This record gives sequence, C-alpha cells and structure tokens, in this order.
Amino acid sequence: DVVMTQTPLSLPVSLGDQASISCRSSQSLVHSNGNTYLHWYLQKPGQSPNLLIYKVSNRFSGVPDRFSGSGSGTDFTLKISRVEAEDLGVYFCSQSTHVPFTFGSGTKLEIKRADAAPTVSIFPPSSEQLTSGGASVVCFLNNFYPKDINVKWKIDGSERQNGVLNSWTDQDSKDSTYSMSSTLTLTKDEYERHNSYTCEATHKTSTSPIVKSFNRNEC
Amino acid sequence: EVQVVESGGGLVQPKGSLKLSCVVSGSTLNNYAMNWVRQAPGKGLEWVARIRSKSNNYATYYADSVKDRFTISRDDSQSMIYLQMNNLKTEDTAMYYCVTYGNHPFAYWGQGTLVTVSAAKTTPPSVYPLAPGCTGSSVTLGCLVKGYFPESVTVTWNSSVHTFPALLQSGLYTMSSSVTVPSSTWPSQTVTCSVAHPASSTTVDKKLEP
Amino acid sequence: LPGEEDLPG
Repeated sequence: DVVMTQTPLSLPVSLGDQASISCRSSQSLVHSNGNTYLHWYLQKPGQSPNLLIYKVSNRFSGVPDRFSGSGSGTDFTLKISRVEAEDLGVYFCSQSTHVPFTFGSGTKLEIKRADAAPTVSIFPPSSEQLTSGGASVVCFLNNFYPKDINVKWKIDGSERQNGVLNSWTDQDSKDSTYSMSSTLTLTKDEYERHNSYTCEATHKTSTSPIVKSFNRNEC
Repeated sequence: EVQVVESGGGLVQPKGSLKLSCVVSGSTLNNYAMNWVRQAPGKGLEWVARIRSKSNNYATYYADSVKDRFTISRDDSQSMIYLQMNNLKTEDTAMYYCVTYGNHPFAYWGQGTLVTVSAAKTTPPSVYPLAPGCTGSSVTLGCLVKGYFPESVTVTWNSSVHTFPALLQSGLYTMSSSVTVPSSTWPSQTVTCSVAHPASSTTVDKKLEP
Repeated sequence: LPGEEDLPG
C-alpha cells in the first residue's frame, strides 16, 4: 500500500490564474529500471477519468500544454499555467511502480469567490410523516462559501448525533456557492417527548452560530 | 481509436455473485495489460485487478480488498476481459471501469458499468412537505423524499431551486429539494413539488401549505 | 494502440 497523499484536497482558483497540486508517495516511485511510474488524471463530473501526464512529465496526446508535471522520488507537482473552465474537476495522481497500484484521494479544483454566510431555515415534521410514526426535522443551509461548515442539532439544549443525515450540492454554476441539507430523523416517540429543536450552523464568515429553532408545542 | 465497453452490471444481493465483461475494439493484437478500476458513489478511484499480456504469462494481480473474492481473466481470440466477483458486500457497490494499460497508463476507459450490491426491493418514496411556521422578504420551502429504491427520483417545482444528492439511510435512499420564492408569492400562489419515482410508477404532487 | 504495457517484467 504505497500511500498517495495529495495537497490540497480542495483548491479554489480564479480562472486565468496558475494552479499547483502536490502529490507525495509514502515511498520512492523510482523503479530499478530508472523509470518513475507516477501519473495524473482529471475527472470531470459524471465522466471517466482522462489521462493528462504519465511518467512524471510526459503529456498524453491531446492534452494542452498548459498542463505540466514534475518532481522526483516521492515528491510530485502538477501545474496548470492559466486555469480554464474546462479544467475544473477532480485531479488524481496515480502510481504504478508498485503493486497494488494506488491513487491519491483527489484534489477538487473549484471556483474562488468571496466568503458568504448560509441562509438557514428549519422545518418541523409534517403531519403526513407524523401520521406514519416518524418525525424528521430538516434544516436547509443555502448559498454559502466556502463549502466547509459545522451543523449541530440540539434537542432541549442537549446535542444530538444519532439520526442525522447531511447532503451537500456541488458548486453552483452561476454564483459559485454551495448549499447543504441536514436532516435529523427521530421516532414520533422521541419527538413527542421533547419540545425545543435547534439547528446551529457555524461557518468561517462569523464566530457566532446561525441558530434556527422551533418549539413543537407551538406548531 | 481504441474503444472500451464494459457490461454485466446490475442489482445483486449481498453474498451474491456477478460476472462483468469488457470488450476492446480498434486495438492492435492483445499485447497490453487490462485493468479494472472502481469508484464508489462520491469517493475516489480504487484499482481492483490487473491482467497482463500473453508475453507476460497473463499474470494477474488484485487489490487486497477484493483478493480471493474476485478473479480476472481474458479471452484474446475475442479481445474480451472478464471480472468474476463472488461473495459481494454492500461496500462493493461502485461504478466499475475496464481500463487499458498499454504504452500509456490507464489511458482508455469505458463509460463504466454500475454494480449495486443491496438487499432492498423497488420501493416508492414518502413525499413530505417542508413548510415554515411555528418571515422576511423571501421564503424557503422544500420537499423531503424519504425511503425509496432504486435510485433516481426527479423533483419538479410548480430557478431558485436546490436538489440535494440522495444518500443511504437504512438501506433506502433519502433526498430533499428546496425552493426560494418571494414572500409576496407564497402562500398566495400555489407552490407544489412533484416527485416522480419511475421504477415504482409514482408521481406525487405535493401542495405546500402553511 | 494501445501498444505494449509500459511496465517492467
């Protein structure tokens, strides 16, 4: 298991700027035969990966000269000289010097914009769901940047971990923001046993959480 | 141009077996290695198996995670590659790609074949309205689409819409969709989410009310 | 191609 470590895992870029991605191996990728079998792939959403660079610095046929690879031993860099919209996607480094063949985790090249705090809203369980014996509480956290965000659920002041499901959109094509849905699923039994339901979102835009809540008995 | 096409994917029960096939077209002889690489939903690339050319004694190699559950082979008289998977686990759920390794590493990929390893049966979703109130100039509404199988619903609103990727929750899928309208427009104008789950033959049209 | 596998014996 030659571990392939890519840095950073998320890379915000302004179009037209240079970008560099680091890939480091847990051991040397230099083979006895003098070759270094280290390669780079780009994967665009809903597509098979495309080869960019093989054996450190060789560009594959059809790949624009704005992509270049370098490095040696355990230390490798892909550079894109002037990023284009076409270049956005997930970059993977690959080693094939050692079996098992391994891949880096992927570096997602995304659009840099101004930080934006989420618009947050909370929704109680529907009467429909409650009739059926379940009770999902939902929080939408919409149009924020960057994508990193901490959502905390609280019931009657105490934090809750179980029954929470979080889903993020991909970066918006128009405004370059992200959105996320957080759903706490309880039993109707737990729901009818507690009264105060809160979703708290902390994001780098502010040191204070965005707090949204309701009281069951008021609905 | 060399073309690669995988096939044989589908729905299989845990502990079950599945053979995937691959054909390479527009190629010169069979003097190259072939690989299978997989990708679990929302995850990275995982190399799975490698079979070398005749010249390299058709040598085979496997990822530790699949070794001795998977077997790879090749029939060069038809330029076919095979992946036999046994004792499948829910974690083997992935898109499976057949990939060439000739002069260039992992150069030519198929579009992939989808393998879902699951015990679930084809199930309609419950469609739940998400309405505020227990305001401001804009109001956000939503629909929660819970406990369906297999994947792929479509929510349509009757664009300030967000569609949140489906995730697994107790062996079934759950997704949600939000819409933001000026507060002047709802609840004065009807707002409805229409949720279609083609596999179960369902369309739910859910009017959102305060 | 794809050509000969460009990896050692």
